[PDB]
Amino acid sequence: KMRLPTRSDMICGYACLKGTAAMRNTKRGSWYIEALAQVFSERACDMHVADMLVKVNALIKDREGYAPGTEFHRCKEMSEYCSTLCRHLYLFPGHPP
Amino acid sequence: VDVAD
Amino acid sequence: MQVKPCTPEFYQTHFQLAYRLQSRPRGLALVLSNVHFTGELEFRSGGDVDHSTLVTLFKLLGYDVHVLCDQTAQEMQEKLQNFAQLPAHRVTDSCIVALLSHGVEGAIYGVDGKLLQLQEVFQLFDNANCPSLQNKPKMFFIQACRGDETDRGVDQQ
Repeated sequence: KMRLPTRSDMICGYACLKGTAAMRNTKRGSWYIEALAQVFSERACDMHVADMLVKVNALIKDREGYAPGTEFHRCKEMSEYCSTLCRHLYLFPGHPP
Repeated sequence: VDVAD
Repeated sequence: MQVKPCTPEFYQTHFQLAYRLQSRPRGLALVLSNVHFTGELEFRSGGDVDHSTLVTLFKLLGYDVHVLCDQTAQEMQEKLQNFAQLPAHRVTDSCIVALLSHGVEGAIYGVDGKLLQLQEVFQLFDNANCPSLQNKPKMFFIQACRGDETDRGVDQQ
């Protein structure tokens, strides 16, 4: 009979890269969460989760810090995800209707 | 403004 | 915030090459937000918007949402484990865990300024420890720093 590895079928989205800070707007919240919600709500209907995290990556790469007079002014951040997924992960929202 | 987590 | 539904046609043409994802609820989701510290850890201003945004998003994606706020390292471990052991997981198709706090590479802070290792978190939901989720997609979203280095950015040539 087929057995499993100790761990599989996980996907982990990180707000930033190893060694670095993730950025948060004191009013609007975290860049990564803001991007994640905008993409998932827009594209979960027709895009798998790993591909949506790629769209999140695109949004984070483009953003820059607004924090005049401080070391965060114009700073950058890059998100990433690590995957042990073994199939497309579609959330099929609102199906069946 | 933007700050670090 | 509104989530556009998938069409019947998109389902029909994609379900065979995707994880099974049709249970109602789609899974349980856990949103664990740490905003108030003291134990070099600044108040996570705007952390409240993240928490509310994720709770709304996961509900609209068809998840049953559990929320935890301002928890110590030990409380996070115990409650993550309690969540992972819930009976619902056998009849759902997927799981979501979102962790929002300060942190360092590979670990996140409880409000007591102590660390919970992400390896231990993932282990709670693995094939040996969480058999009810075997072969089911498990999503983790980690909003936390992984070091104190600010990325100053670089010019594009």
